[PDB]
Amino acid sequence: MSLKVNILGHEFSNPFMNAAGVLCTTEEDLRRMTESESGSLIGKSCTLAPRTGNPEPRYFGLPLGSINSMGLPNLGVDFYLSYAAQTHDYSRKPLFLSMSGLSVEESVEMVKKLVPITKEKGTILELNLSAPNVPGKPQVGYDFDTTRTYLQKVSEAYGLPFGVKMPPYFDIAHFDMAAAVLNDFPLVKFITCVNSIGNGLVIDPANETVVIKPKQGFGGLGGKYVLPTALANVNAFFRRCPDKLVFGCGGVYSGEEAFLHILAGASMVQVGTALHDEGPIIFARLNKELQEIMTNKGYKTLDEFRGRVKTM
Amino acid sequence: MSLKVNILGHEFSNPFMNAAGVLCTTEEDLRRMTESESGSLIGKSCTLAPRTGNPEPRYFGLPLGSINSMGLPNLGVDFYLSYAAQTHDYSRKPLFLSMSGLSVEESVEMVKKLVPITKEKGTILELNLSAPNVPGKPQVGYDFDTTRTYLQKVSEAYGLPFGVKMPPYFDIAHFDMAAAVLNDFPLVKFITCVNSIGNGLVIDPANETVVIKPKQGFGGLGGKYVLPTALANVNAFFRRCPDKLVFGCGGVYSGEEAFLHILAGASMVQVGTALHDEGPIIFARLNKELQEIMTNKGYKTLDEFRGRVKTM
Ligand SMILES: Cc1cc2nc3c(=O)[nH]c(=O)nc-3n(C[C@H](O)[C@H](O)[C@H](O)COP(=O)(O)O)c2cc1C
Ligand SMILES: Cc1cc2nc3c(=O)[nH]c(=O)nc-3n(C[C@H](O)[C@H](O)[C@H](O)COP(=O)(O)O)c2cc1C
Repeated sequence: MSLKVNILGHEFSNPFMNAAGVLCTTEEDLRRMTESESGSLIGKSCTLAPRTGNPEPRYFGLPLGSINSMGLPNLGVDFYLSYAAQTHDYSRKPLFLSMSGLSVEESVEMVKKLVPITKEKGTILELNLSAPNVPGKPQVGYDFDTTRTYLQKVSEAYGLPFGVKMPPYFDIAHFDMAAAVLNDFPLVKFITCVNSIGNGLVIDPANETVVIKPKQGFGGLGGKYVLPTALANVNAFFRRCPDKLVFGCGGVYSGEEAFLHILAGASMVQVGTALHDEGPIIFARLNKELQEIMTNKGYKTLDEFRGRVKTM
Repeated sequence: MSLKVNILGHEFSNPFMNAAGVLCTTEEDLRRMTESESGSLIGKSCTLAPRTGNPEPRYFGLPLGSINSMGLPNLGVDFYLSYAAQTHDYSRKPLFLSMSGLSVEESVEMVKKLVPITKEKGTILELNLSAPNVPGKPQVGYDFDTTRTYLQKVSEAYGLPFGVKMPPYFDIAHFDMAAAVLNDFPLVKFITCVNSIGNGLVIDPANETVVIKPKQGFGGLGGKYVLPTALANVNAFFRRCPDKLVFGCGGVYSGEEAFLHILAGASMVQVGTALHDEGPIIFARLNKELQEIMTNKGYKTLDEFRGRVKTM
């Protein structure tokens, strides 16, 4: 039995990694992810300069998941580049870096700095097109003209295979429009579906008050809320972008959800809210649970069922 | 305490009604809604000609809500107009009709027929801009140019106060854009937030198969999945459209959820998945539970706390 994944020139021990933003902001965070049983890890979505993010409280755990408006707190691109170049143990597992400049000009500058490190170390880029908690900045993925600009400029500046973190789409027309843009950029090798369901609102009935401070309580939803949306996006892009990989992100708490993501077409599976709740020990549990499901169904590899969801 | 709502010249006994599509397709359905303790009712989203809708299975109840791809099965506009004109007991409660033509032309033809019945009986129009389960028909509400056309032509053709059923939005820029369109049409007196979270996917791990037949398993999500999205949309439009009412729809299972909707700014509160689960007895329960919360908090009327959610 094997959870191994062969993509992007690497052998991943298993399909699991952290979702960008969870357990990956500091050196200590990244150490714990590297020491975990995860198949990979991704750094916090970074900007050209450091950010401390939004005021508190900006995170609230829910029965059915989480709401957050973190506001992209990060140590700046130079920190994560230095981590990728000097600190990270590539013998343990491959490294992704998430980059989320607040303009195309910022992104271009950032990805240019990554080029030499990708060439030297093999660090992988995930371009974030769906940061929903920065006041005054719309999610790039919801504007297909802006998305096309970003992909053109980053393709030009970076010039190596990279991936994109997409916001969730809720309309067949949007899947079609999104795929049409993505399919025009051959350097986009993977699509991560999905980021948080943006701009939800949670109110405490007792004090009649919102539970987070930023943006009048509006924040991104994660966890059990997002699983059906996540599976739909994974499967939609799996079918619409056959020349690209799809990574699943959203609502993974168990091997069962991981199995569903992979069945829908996911190559790798990212874990956000559940990891925030449980800590990096979750990866050991997820490996065991996924292996259990496969044993019960008589599958030896992930390849036996990846993307083999049945329709009626 | 009083649950009464006084809007559009009508007295509503309480803020509760069915969500369009649930318990409102047939004459018997509408009878049961009229007999219930609900403050109002709305007819199934109808088309110019009858429709039998999508093939089976097209509905699946979930632990956390529902997925459906009904495909607007309805008896045609003539049936609902006849119900509104001849059958409905207006002494029991006011009636809304939902109209969901698959083109602006169809919608215009339908609303023209309603005009004399509105004038005579006081039937209220909810124009559906968010039908997500018709193959080849995108949700109108996600195209602001198309939305503007619909509101223009329907405003002209109907010429009386009406409301709109909106799809959920997930970006602040979209709230701004939607509100800019809506605020140009003074005849739009209410906004219903929200329709289903469109195009989710549920997969059964046992048989590795999607749970509904239409559109490769893709269907609208309702129930516990949608509450934070619903509250966000209600509050966003409550603040952006001060010349209009907002109706809340999504994730109502209890008086507590109803309270949150009203706190967010809802005038009426619609019940979909929970009503499908429980039957029209739910309306008696909802009245009791909301009265209890208001008694506990010392609120004499809904107007004491409507839209008075606190931010930090
Ligand atoms: C605290 C927190 C921080 C996050 N930070 C980022 C981030 O920096 N970049 C990003 O692309 N997504 C970020 N996300 C979104 C997650 O990567 C993920 O897409 C989302 O939480 C859905 O997965 P889940 O259901 O497992 O939580 C963050 C989510 C949380 C809860
Ligand atoms: C079986 C079913 C049929 C529906 N039919 C319609 C419809 O005809 N028109 C409409 O605007 N919404 C329709 N909806 C959406 C609901 O009106 C409502 O917006 C959605 O279910 C969210 O509310 P809930 O969380 O209480 O279910 C339907 C939903 C379900 C579950």
